[PDB]
Amino acid sequence: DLVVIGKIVSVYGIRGEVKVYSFTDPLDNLLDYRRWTLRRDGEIRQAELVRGRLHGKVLAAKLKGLDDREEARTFTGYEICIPRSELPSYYWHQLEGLKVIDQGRQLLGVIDHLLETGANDVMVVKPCAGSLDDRERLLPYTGQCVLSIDLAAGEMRVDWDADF
Amino acid sequence: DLVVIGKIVSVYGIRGEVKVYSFTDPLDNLLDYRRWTLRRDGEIRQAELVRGRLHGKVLAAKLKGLDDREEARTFTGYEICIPRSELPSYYWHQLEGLKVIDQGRQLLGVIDHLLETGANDVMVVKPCAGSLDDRERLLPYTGQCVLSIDLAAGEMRVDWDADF
Repeated sequence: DLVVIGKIVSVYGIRGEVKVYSFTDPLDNLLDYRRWTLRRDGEIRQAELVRGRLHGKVLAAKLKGLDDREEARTFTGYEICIPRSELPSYYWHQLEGLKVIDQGRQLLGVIDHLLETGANDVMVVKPCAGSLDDRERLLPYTGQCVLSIDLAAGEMRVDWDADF
Repeated sequence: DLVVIGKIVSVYGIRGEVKVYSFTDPLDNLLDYRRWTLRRDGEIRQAELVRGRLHGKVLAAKLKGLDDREEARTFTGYEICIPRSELPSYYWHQLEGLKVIDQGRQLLGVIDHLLETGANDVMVVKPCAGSLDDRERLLPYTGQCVLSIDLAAGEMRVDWDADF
């Protein structure tokens, strides 16, 4: 009952961080799991996430006791796993009213409501008085799109083309 | 029990087609539903899809008896709905071995297997002898990514940045 939330694919920098693709929704949610079960070719192994951040749409992660680029190379190809049970088992109504802001810092609007679609949920983004324009938009609730959600601040960071 | 599979957002051309965002996975799967239940501001209404196609990541759709741009404008803002029950209620093993080809026609590889992630499933794309390069890739199984799947042909069309 191990599910895969990301994968270590290269190194980042020379002080031992690794480059990681994330499979979580929001994208940055991977950084909320301190205890990484790494698995490669049925070789299992444990790691602790000290800290990390996004660089575009990939992540850089600092693992405890991994302090140079050369040891870090050897982490390439490890799936980052966790027990099924450690997943939540958000509400739609918690996302309503969040300001939606694209990677260029443009305010696209506020989430008015969500739609069930038979695949990913869609967020209906309504323009407001400070919005970039007048257009309603419909964004998929996935990590390719939703990068970060801060409920306390009322903000969401997304990767989305405002022309689209 | 109506779910929303897409939305009519503008007109396309002058012969009465409409421009449609799709919420289906694969993106083009919307074109497989002939009978559209259109809903706007709790005003319900029925439409028949004659034919359509993708233009980039939006669709153009021809509806029966909608034959000029000016009537078509009045369709703007209709959600395209279907009964919950008309959704399938693919197998992972059916996607294995499909050739994965990006919007520029580059062969990224074949799907080796799929991963359960706690959010969208991920496709592990392995390079083969005709692949663009040597790199394994990990693509999200969503409509933002998967545009078209043809099992009989053994091909899948995706929107994905091969540099990523």
